[PDB]
Amino acid sequence: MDAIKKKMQMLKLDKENALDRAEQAEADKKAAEDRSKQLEDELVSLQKKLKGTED
Amino acid sequence: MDAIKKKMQMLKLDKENALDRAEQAEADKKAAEDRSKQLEDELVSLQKKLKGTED
Amino acid sequence: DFDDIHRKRMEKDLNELQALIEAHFENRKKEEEELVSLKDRIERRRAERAEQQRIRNER
Repeated sequence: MDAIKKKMQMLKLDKENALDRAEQAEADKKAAEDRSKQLEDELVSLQKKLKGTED
Repeated sequence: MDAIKKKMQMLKLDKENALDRAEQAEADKKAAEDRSKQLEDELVSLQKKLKGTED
Repeated sequence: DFDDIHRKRMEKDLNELQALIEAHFENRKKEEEELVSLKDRIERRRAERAEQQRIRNER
């Protein structure tokens, strides 16, 4: 037939598109999270040196 | 027919789950990156305050 | 998770459904074979009625 092929292929394409988009988003989320952790760690030391400077 | 409809329904359940996961991951990325950039701005303001204290 | 058991459930649903699908496929297929044999013996009947009718008409 004809309809089954096109509908099935389009739906599998939709699933694959959503999956890859989710993977890209999660990768960027993990990278941003680690960079945020770095920012926290540096900010604490910045606060400590600021406190010493103020003393 | 009979089996074809059920197979289509399976292909649609995969569609919904993949699309929902993709959207949720995208929202997670948006939230995490906003968190990181606000932390970076806080770090910048701390640098400027340290500069004023140094002056 | 709940999604895991839901997935396994719709999975076995698909399995049993495709099983019954192929099953009624086979059943209706046997029925079509029987109907084809019926058509064949039917055409045999047409030919035999034709020849005997023609013999009657000849006489």
